[PDB]
Amino acid sequence: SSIPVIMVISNLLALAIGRYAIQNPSNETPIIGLNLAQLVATTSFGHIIGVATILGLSNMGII
Amino acid sequence: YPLNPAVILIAIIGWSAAAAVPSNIPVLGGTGLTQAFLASIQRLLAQYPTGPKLDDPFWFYLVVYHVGLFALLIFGQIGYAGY
Amino acid sequence: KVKVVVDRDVVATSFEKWAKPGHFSRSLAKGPKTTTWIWNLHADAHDFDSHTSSLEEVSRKIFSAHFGQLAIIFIWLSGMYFHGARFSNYVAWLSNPTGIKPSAQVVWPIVGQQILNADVGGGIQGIQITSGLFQLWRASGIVNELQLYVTAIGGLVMAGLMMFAGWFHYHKAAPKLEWFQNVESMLNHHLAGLLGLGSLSWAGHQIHVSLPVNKLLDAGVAPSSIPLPHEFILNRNLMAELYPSFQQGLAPFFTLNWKQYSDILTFKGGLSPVTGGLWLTDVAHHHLAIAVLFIVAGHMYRTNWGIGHSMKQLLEAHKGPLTGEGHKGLYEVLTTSWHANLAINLAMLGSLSIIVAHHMYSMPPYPYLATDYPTQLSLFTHHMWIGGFCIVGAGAHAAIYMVRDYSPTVNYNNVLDRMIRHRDAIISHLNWVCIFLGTHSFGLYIHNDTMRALGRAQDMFSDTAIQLQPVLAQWIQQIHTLAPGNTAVNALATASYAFGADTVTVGSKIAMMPIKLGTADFMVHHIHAFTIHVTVLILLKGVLFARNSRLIPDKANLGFRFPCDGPGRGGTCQVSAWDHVFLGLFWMYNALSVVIFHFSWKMQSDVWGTVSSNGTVSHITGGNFAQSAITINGWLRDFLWAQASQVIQSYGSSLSAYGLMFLGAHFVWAFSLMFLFSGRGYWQELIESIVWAHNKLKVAPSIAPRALSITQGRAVGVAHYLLGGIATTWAFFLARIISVG
Amino acid sequence: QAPSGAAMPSMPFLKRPSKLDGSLPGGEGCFDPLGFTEVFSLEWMREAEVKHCRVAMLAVLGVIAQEFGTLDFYHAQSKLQLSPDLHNQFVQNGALQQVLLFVCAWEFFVGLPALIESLEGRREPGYFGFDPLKLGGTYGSAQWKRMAAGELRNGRLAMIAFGGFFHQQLLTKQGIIEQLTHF
Amino acid sequence: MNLKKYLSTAPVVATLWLFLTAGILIELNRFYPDSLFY
Amino acid sequence: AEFDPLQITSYLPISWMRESEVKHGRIAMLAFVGTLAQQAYQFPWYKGAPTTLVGAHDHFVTTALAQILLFTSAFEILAGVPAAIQTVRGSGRLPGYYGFDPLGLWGKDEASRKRMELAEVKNGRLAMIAMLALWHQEALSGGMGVIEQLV
Ligand code: CLA
Ligand code: CLA
Ligand code: CLA
Ligand code: CLA
Ligand SMILES: CC1=C(C/C=C(\C)CCC[C@H](C)CCC[C@H](C)CCCC(C)C)C(=O)c2ccccc2C1=O
Ligand code: SF4
Repeated sequence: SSIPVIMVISNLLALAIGRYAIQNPSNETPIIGLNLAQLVATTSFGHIIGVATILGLSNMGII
Repeated sequence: YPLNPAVILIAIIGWSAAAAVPSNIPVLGGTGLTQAFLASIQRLLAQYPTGPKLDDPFWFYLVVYHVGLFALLIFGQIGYAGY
Repeated sequence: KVKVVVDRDVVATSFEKWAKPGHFSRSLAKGPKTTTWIWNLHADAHDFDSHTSSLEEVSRKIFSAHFGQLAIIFIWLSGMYFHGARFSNYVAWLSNPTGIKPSAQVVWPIVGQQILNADVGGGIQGIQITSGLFQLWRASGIVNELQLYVTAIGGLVMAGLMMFAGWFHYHKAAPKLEWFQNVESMLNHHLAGLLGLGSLSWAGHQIHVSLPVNKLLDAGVAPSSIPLPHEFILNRNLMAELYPSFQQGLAPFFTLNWKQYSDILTFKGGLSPVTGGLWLTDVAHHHLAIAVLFIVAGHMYRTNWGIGHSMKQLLEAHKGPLTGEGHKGLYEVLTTSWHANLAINLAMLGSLSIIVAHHMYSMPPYPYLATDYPTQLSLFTHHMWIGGFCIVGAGAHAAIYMVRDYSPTVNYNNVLDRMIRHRDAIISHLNWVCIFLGTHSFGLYIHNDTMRALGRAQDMFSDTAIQLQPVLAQWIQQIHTLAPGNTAVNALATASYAFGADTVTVGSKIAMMPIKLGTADFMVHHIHAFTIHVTVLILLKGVLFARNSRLIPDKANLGFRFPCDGPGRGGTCQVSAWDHVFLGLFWMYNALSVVIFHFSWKMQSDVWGTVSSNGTVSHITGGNFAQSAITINGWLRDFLWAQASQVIQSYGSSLSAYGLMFLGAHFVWAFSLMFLFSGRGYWQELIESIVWAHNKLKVAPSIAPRALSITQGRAVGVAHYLLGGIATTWAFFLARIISVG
Repeated sequence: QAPSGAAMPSMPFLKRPSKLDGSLPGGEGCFDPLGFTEVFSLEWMREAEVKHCRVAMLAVLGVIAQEFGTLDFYHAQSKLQLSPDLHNQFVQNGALQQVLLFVCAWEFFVGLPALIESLEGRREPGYFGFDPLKLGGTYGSAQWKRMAAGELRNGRLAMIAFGGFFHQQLLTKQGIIEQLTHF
Repeated sequence: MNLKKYLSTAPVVATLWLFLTAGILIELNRFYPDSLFY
Repeated sequence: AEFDPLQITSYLPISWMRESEVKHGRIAMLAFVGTLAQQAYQFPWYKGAPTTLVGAHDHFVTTALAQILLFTSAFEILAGVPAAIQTVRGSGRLPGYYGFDPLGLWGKDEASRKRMELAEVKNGRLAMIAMLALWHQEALSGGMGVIEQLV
């Protein structure tokens, strides 16, 4: 149950980080305001952060 | 180079507080790095003439502290000088 | 921005130019009037940036030549697999790894050379091999000759494909300069695609083939009775018996329940007590962890989608107040000069070969490698030599960059310019450090020889007199011994038994054990520090003074490779960057000779040997390193004299080829001195008298005989010196270790 | 819809190979999807195809003929013609050693000169002008092209057929005629 | 004709001639081994 | 493109995408009537087969699907790859065109052809959606058939 929640947050944070982090964001996408290339880039970062955090808390017996 | 010796004041408190976090257990204690390092000098200056052996973990608490302190104070110089 | 752009049908496939020796050079195309032309043809054949001024045409030759190199490597590998399949005791060796000597070369019966077909076991007679191919193939899960044959055929098909691709990318579809200058793309692909997917796909082989085959081999199952690799993939129950995690399948990977793969992916450290090799579950996990790192790393650089770093922006950003314009220009340098890139790449690949040598002996990665002492000694020594040659090459290409490709405009107040502007400070300090290191390292041996000769053992630098304990190395050994469960909490055992903890034996033979460092080890380490600092002095001096000195203010105009600027200014022999490389080779030879001698003796004295039923370690040379390796006389007597016994007594045995090659290599070494000590002026004058005799008998050639160029004399000299010197050690080492190991 | 210019007859979606114009006897399809003819000599490839055709055709008929009946003095223990067992026997007999000699003789003294002539462009690939009975007619006629097209179509079929022969015999351990009769 | 010119180049003819020479000497020692005198 | 909110056409070329969509659709369309066929009728050769999207796949993986893979891969290597590469490089071929029309069902003029071209895609898309739904439904009904799904 905790795995999907952390992963969505990590993807949503990476998406929010991405709006400021990425050099020249799109702002031609209905709600997220990133192009597909940038969406894949941020979600990729959100996955790496998500997997690493999840494995961090699993190793510490928190989840 | 602005210098400002207050870089050394931040370098001590900045590293020491970060290094004073409680660790797991072995060859450290669980207290931290500083709490182990400041405990290691306390029981070594108690026997001021007779210095430490290679077996003693003081040498590890020394290197990992200083290699952390020198890192935090060098990156302290660049930050203050080059805003 | 990142695009494929090629020129089509750019060079016709014709034998025309094959029949025109030296077509590639305006100077050589006219053909020979003297024998100098014949040497020049060969010396210049691959100097592509001398043939043409077009960076595009140079780049295209390089890319195509690279395919030629891979084609040859594939023929060589194919050969090794085919010799394994057809002429080896590999299959028999799998059933008795400790008893049978690996052999994959059989000589024909002619002029009595069949004596070299040694009694190696496994129902063949042949040369004992030291390449470690059997240990590699066993780690890969190869159990039969069909698997080796198919790999050999596969190799020939890859060789063919490399040849086609080399031909194709030169003659049919040659990429444009802008293709090659895609360094960001190249690095993303090489990091994520070559290293990342290489390691991922290899980890795949290990988990699916190596792991199950080696687990059954290590349990003692007959290699013929082991299921073929595909049966582990097809039947999951077969795999689930060996590694229960395979019951849960790939569900634990996608759900991040990765601890479920604790059976197949481990952090055991240490070695198999069965094979004396690294646990393959450690290696599979290593390769998975590395693969991820590399695939992630290869997303760093901007290509076609905005995201990623500009290497230009990164370099130009790394600017501080002490280093002027910092790394400004270096992006232009490295995108416009092949030599600049070859300089870096040889330095790192060479340095890597040396790291590989150290890591592979101490953390023996292959099963039954550790206790195959011939293979351990051979692999360490080989990878040391390849590393040494590459590092000297880095010097050569760094200096070629400085002469041919360097511009002051590109390198204006950047780290390269600023280095040139204090070359006197750099070289004076390094010179000093070389004299400090040489006196205080080699001086300790001479002090010791003198004190021992004068009957003053209590005045020596030794473990029993004036001790020089390598306390920092000793302290680091302790930390690495205390690591497992402490600073490496999930590691069950040390990275290496070299640092401390247990003695690992396979049969009676020592695989690895703690390598204790004392006064002898402190002393030889300062010799290594010394020989490396001097080699750096020679090669770095070559680079920083490649273009000019106070002696030769226009040296760049004379070029990379030229003999001198004449006997004036007191004499200017060997001022060229090329001549620094020439001198660098001897010192590299000196440096690495002492490294492999240090290795051979230390391992024989203090590591390798037998452990009895009682459990007492008997080393090959019974711990003589500590008291003998602190004098030159001890090296001469207890190492060279004592250990040469095997190679010089080899006549009339299967090791007689080593005896012959030992003498042959001494001959070639000595022959080299004729070239190094003499000058072509003598030789050209001698040839004049010989030419007279031919003229007298109307048998003088139209291609006028010339003495070798001054530079070729040096090139021939150092090539025979290195061939002779290295091959001598090779024969010494192999005869010694195949006999006593 | 199709591609813009000339399309490959055999594969109407793929563009026609530059060298294959449909004029060759058994190459109306211009069948080269992987584009071998784009990089390799057509005269070489044609020589190879026609050589394989003629070797395969003799070999397919050889298997069938040897299955039906073998000579007495050739004590053939194996009834499987494309088995290692039979091949090995007639290497040791010296039968395949003898035909190797005259095949090697042909290839070195005839086949290699013939190939070099074709690469120079002074010989049509496969032409040895061998027609004693004149079942082709005059060299270059519509009758010759029909037989030339027939040779390849018969040869290509035998080439593939020999694959079926070898592989089926390797699984079943039965004769090609024995397999047809018994399931 | 250009391939034949290449095969007539010093190193190719030297390689082939010394191969042939080595073959003759090797084959003579295979069939007449240990010839210390005529 | 009409409906492309992510703007995938901006990154991969429409010719390549429209090859993929039409390829997917044709596979999905045979797969949908294939699933209804196998769940209804069984061949005499197999007899004792699961007749479930997951079970039938797992059953026929070593034999039937291995042969399908071999001859499906063959087509993709020889026809599918050069077709897909020639379209993007600019041959002028419509994506999906393999010249397969033994009958005259495409139509005449352009209007009737583009309607039949649109028909293929929209029949492909509905079969594409269908095949995703059938896997979800079979998974979360304890391995229930597509006809057995209707109580
Ligand atoms: C198959 C036939 C073929 C033919 C007819 C040609 C023809 C040509 N090539 Mg091409 N080429 C080919 C294949 C071919 N190439 C292949 C397979 C490659 C990939 C390696 C190339 C890559 C290539 C490059 C990079 C270049 C050419 C060039 C040329 C031209 C000059 C070649 C020359 O003088 O070489 C004669 C040289 C040799 C016969 C030596 C070849 C050495 C081989 C590769 C390695 C030998 C192995 C090993 C080191 C041997 C050690 C033995 C031991 C005794 C020490 C000529 C038009 C050059 C040019 O300038 O064109 C304008 C040029 O720069 N070719
Ligand atoms: C995934 C992408 C990829 C991979 C795997 C490689 C791999 C390689 N490149 Mg690089 N390259 C790439 C992308 C890639 N490149 C791109 C995009 C560019 C332009 C920016 C370049 C530009 C470039 C140049 C200019 C040069 C290279 C060279 C090399 C070789 C370096 C020597 C070596 O390590 O041999 C390792 C050898 C092997 C692993 C065996 C051969 C592997 C072959 C080529 C196939 C590998 C990929 C293939 C998809 C595998 C299929 C797997 C199969 C199970 C289906 C190596 C084969 C050098 C070279 O030697 O060229 C000939 C070289 O000079 N590359
Ligand atoms: C045994 C052979 C030998 C020896 C002793 C030397 C010595 C030296 N070489 Mg040379 N070299 C050699 C072979 C040798 N080389 C060969 C064969 C080549 C051709 C490839 C070269 C080419 C070469 C190059 C290109 C360079 C060197 C350099 C050096 C110097 C290195 C720095 C140093 O350690 O100085 C200290 C001296 C020693 C280590 C020698 C003995 C020291 C003794 C044991 C201690 C002092 C004794 C005391 C003062 C004696 C008093 C007695 C008296 C009162 C009677 C050193 C002087 C480099 C250099 O100059 O570095 C700065 C340098 O760049 N050499
Ligand atoms: C065995 C050797 C062989 C060779 C050298 C050729 C050569 C040729 N063929 Mg022929 N062909 C062959 C067998 C061969 N063919 C067979 C068995 C058939 C029946 C299917 C055909 C049917 C055919 C047609 C209809 C046509 C040709 C044509 C040609 C010519 C142009 C195409 C080309 O370059 O092919 C080069 C071929 C090769 C180099 C051999 C294939 C090599 C691959 C790598 C083998 C393995 C591929 C793969 C694993 C196969 C299975 C995959 C999957 C389907 C299971 C060329 C002279 C064209 C022509 O112009 O005729 C005059 C033409 O229209 N071929
Ligand atoms: C010995 C020596 C020579 C003399 C060596 C020469 C000229 C090289 C000898 C050439 C060898 C023998 C090869 C020539 C062989 C021919 C190609 C013929 C081959 C015949 C068959 C084997 C095919 C120098 O010219 C020289 C120059 C500068 C510094 C030192 C020296 C030096 O030490
Ligand atoms: S001795 Fe030789 S290298 Fe030295 S100056 Fe004279 S010619 Fe030049």
